Amino acid sequence: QVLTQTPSSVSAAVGGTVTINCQASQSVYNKNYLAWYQQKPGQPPKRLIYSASTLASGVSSRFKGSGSGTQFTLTISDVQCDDVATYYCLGSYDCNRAECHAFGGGTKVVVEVRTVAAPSVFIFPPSDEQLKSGTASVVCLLNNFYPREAKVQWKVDNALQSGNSQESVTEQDSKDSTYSLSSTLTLSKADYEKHKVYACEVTHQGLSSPVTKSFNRGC
Amino acid sequence: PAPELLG
Amino acid sequence: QSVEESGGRLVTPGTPLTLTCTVSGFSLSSYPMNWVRQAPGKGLEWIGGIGTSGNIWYASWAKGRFIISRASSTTVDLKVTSPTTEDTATYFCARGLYNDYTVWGPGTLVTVSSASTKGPSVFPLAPSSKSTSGGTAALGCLVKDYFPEPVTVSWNSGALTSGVHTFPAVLQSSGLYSLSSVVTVPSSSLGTQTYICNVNHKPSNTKVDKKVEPK
Repeated sequence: QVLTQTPSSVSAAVGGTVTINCQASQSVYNKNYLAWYQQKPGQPPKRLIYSASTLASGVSSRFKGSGSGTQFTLTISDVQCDDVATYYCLGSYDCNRAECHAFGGGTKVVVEVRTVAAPSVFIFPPSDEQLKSGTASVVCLLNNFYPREAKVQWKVDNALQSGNSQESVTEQDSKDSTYSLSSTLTLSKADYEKHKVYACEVTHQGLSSPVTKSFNRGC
Repeated sequence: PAPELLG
Repeated sequence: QSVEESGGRLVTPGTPLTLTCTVSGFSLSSYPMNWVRQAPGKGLEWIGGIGTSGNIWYASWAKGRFIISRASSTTVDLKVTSPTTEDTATYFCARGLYNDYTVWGPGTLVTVSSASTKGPSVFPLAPSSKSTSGGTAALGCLVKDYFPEPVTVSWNSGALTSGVHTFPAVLQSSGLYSLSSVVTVPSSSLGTQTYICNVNHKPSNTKVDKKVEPK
């Protein structure tokens, strides 16, 4: 048995509804042995529903399971920020006849809010401690923004940089629905001390124009 | 042959 | 009733590795027990389990790669017979999987690589203090060049949780991880309340406390 979930990703409005579909390649045990799980980053999966439609103790009534045989649906009503998670269906079978269990591939749920939030932007030079070691990391922080789309461009003596930075983004915050992002420009010590102005330029919907933070070395 | 279930 | 996994570590490909699931507050023989894994950023995959019958079942794909057993009165083990890089994953054990007695452990992380264990360097991300951009200032710690995952970061020994963002680790071209942790604080605290990031990389026995301050 293989279970296929669709869509693989949903972005939905707070207070709206999401629908997640699960199709089994073969009929689950008794036609209803299909469970739904919710998982957040770094946490064990939490059981929401079993036997297709039976809500697990401790779970919100906003989660509703439906379907039978090979076609099943999870519906999340009145979507809340803390619904941001990945959802999995779990089909179970008589081990004597089929794979005992099979998980679907997962559906990520993200939420959309009405109010745009501009990032607060900060730039951090490499520490002297690190410079001694032969390398320079320059860090740009974009703090608590929404929506997710953001462009960071590094400039060194106004020369546009490419291929020498990496970004990391937080998971959507389950309270205010914002994201934070770090961009790290990595340079050798020799190169760092060669150039003067280091600048991070941020483009985002909440900013009236691109914001540049810079320094000279010297729900 | 009785079903064998592991949930 | 609970379960807890243990034995997750860095192992070179080909080296046998055994994980253990320890049960608390129930009889292991009275409930089904299951092992499930999850590769970083990927989905849950059922490996195998033990019925209340005592019968031990495997997923099709897991056959020949894993052996499960009742190792003691309170433990079930999972032996990975010849680990490959594709076995890098968090491994969970569970009592049940769909019934009301279902409980899962927090998971144990297996990293399969020939790369060396390496502790991080921790560098300050010093507050600008140039001028107040609203009333608050950003500071942090760069945790660079470690392997394997994971690193944990706290601030002021747990007493500062508000406005903290610890970013997902990024794998550098060198094959070593780096991450930053940042916090925003009232900007009028920079020359009065001391700020220290508490970094722990258990895999290398490296614990660091870095005071971050205005330069």
